[PDB]
Amino acid sequence: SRMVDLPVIQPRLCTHARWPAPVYGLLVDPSLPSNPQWQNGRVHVDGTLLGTTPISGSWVSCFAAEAAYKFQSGTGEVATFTLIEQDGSAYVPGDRAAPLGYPDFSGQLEIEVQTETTKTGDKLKVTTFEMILGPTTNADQAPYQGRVFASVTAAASLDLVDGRVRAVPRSIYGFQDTIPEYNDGLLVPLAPPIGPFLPGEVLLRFRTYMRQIDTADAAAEAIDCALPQEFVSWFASNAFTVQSEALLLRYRNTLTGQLLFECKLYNEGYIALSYSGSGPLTFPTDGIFEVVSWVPRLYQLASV
Amino acid sequence: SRMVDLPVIQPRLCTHARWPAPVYGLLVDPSLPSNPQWQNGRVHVDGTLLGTTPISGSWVSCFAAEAAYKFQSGTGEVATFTLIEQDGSAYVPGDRAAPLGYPDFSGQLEIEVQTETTKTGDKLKVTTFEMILGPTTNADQAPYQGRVFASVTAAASLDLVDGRVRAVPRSIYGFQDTIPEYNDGLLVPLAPPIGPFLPGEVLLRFRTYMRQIDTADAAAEAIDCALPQEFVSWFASNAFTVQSEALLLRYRNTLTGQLLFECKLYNEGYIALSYSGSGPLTFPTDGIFEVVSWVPRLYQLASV
Amino acid sequence: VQLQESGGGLVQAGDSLRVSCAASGRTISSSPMGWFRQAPGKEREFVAAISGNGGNTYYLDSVKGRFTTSRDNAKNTVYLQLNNLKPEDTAIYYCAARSRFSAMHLAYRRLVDYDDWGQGTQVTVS
Amino acid sequence: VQLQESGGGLVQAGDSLRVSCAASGRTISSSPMGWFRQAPGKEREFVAAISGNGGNTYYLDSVKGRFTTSRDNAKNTVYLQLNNLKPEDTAIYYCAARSRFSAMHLAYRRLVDYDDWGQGTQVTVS
Ligand SMILES: [Mg+2]
Ligand SMILES: [Mg+2]
Ligand SMILES: [Mg+2]
Repeated sequence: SRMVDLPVIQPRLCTHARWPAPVYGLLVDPSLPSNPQWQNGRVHVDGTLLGTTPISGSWVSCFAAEAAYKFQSGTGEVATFTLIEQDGSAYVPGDRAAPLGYPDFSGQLEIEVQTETTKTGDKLKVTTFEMILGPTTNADQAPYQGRVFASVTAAASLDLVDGRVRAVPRSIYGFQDTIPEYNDGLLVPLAPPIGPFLPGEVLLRFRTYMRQIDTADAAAEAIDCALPQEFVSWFASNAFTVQSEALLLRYRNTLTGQLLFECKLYNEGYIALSYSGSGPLTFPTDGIFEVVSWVPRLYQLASV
Repeated sequence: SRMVDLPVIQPRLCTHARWPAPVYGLLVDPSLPSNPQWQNGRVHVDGTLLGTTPISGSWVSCFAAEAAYKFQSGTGEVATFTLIEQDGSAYVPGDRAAPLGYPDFSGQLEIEVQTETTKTGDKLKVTTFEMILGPTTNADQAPYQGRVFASVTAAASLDLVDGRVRAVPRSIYGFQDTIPEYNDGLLVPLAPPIGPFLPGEVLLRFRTYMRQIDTADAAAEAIDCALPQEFVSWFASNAFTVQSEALLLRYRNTLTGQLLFECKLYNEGYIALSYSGSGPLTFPTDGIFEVVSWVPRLYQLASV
Repeated sequence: VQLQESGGGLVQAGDSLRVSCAASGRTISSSPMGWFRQAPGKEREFVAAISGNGGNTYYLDSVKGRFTTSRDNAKNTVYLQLNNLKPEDTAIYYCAARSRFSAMHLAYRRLVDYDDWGQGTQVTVS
Repeated sequence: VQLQESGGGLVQAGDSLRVSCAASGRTISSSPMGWFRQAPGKEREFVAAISGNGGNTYYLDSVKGRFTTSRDNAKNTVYLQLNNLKPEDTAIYYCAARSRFSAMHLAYRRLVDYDDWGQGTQVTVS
């Protein structure tokens, strides 16, 4: 290939890799879990996709399924989702946790799907369901097996026709950044924890905020990813030749050429800064990442 | 720059540039006008963005605003949106129709925003509003001027706090592929109609389907765009040197290299095929576009 | 706006009737207008609509080619012509106006889409 | 499935009360449980919840450091210990159980989140 390069895009103009929304923040925070096991936004510099990582940002935190609906006095309308891949291809249990882009976090999701009724003078509308993700549930969710359950409170049957859906996320309630219930409490094939890092290195976080149900606290719900979706599709798209363990990048003010920080993009798809401190440090989101050179795994960065 | 290339992504794995959903269809249809005035998914091969086209797929058919809420008896809750750009930068009425990624089609949109109530026991939830797009309205929509309105029927005040939103699309009702009311009945600066074409050339269409409200008809609501978002972001990210008026592309089977069709990507960012058939012709979505060479504008394609 | 229907009546299958929906108090010249019919004991269902700008109409499949609606702005009145009537058209026919925010090309199809209702007029088909 | 509350009564500000919620017909050892309070003529408000797995609780700001809830799985019973009581605490106290699909870490904080309800027990603070 040509030498590894990066798409010339400011982080604030990019797409988040774990929740379908803009990238809003750029930071390090050594008080957060150091080596998260995120399954979306996971790619090697050579283009190899890891976990449930999709190419299209539109697949992120979504699923597609053949839906079967029934009404149950006491629960209301229950949906059985037989999962398919979001391009409409058959999903087969394999070397990953779930269909590509399946949510890789926990809590209770409101989802939206196209619904069809055989009620009079109604036919097509969009219906919101509750979908329990994890970390554990009483619903026996098994997206690894191709089956998940959703429900909405209903006084009567909604008289829904069985058919194809694509579930898109409306809100999160009780968000926790731990992998969901992929296989009803059993293990599944996962992308390894992000890392390793040199002593003194910390993960660079691309941050967005998730539409939220919260009765008391107006604080926006943060979610981080290792790389914006544009970088994921770039590596996927290019299949670069990789030499060393790491690439040294400089993050720069385009308009002044000020160096904000240097960082290491490890081949395994995550960025490290040398940061000695305890609490969060945020960075401007209007800089550009420039590839300087290949460097050893053991290369010590200039601290930020 | 290097010679123009394309990201090696199958169309079925790409993101639509006018509705935030997968690309599902690749086709020509001479029964549709070949000169649509789409404002999103418009880019030159040299990376110059046209119309309201954003780099991030996540911005497509969305808007960001400072939201103000009032209760009106006989109407319900009324939202007044003061538009900003989706990265939170100031929106300045200028050389385009609206903020980046604003919807470029007509009908009635269900939108979803994070709302915050003063109601005791409650704080954050997601509220669905009804938003008229066009083609004409009785409600003076002017996203060009930085101001748009939505509303939802409500028995009583929802007691919502004024705050920053990002409106995301839930469904379309009475979709029409014509530009919305950008400026209360008045013209705005628009990307030009797609074209021109050689005699026997027709527009290549990347197709998705929009979540729908409809009362009788179950048929999916189609929306076309000139390029997938990944090709938009590629051209923006690369700023290529352009040598000719057009590039010859071959769309090929990935396994056999079998030619499926050759086409011209005009450097103004739309793809033509030579096709004289009466009705729609659909193509496989698992092929790869390969850049063959620069060709003059007058280059006559082999018919499909 | 106030909506006063008249017309309707009793005819045999294959005969035709008229329902007139005369508006007073306000103009309907830019109002999306709808027609729904209700056989007492059954639910109210969509028949026909005309968009605010008067340029789009939509019909229930089972009545297309049989019923038409047009608005006369001068007379401030919307008309339903029921041609080639069948017993299954037997119902009270209601006109409705939408007064809220409107996409003016859109033939609004749903009960929840309308604001003001006529008293209805009875059509009986033998 | 059936929730029976006892405890509570009339006390002065600063006193303690013990509300018990005894379940029968089925175990609550894996059920998300909530506490609500209602002064007749005001809306039922959230006080406290325990997650299905018993590992996460959450309290109304105004009762943080005064009220504590726990589940005794063996006795199939949830408790609310009301210390440093104030006039504002005067209410009927309700336990509630969630029996629908649940994330087991989530302390459910909304009235619409719950399925089964006790009869309530009155707490009056003089
Ligand atoms: Mg289980
Ligand atoms: Mg919160
Ligand atoms: Mg339709």
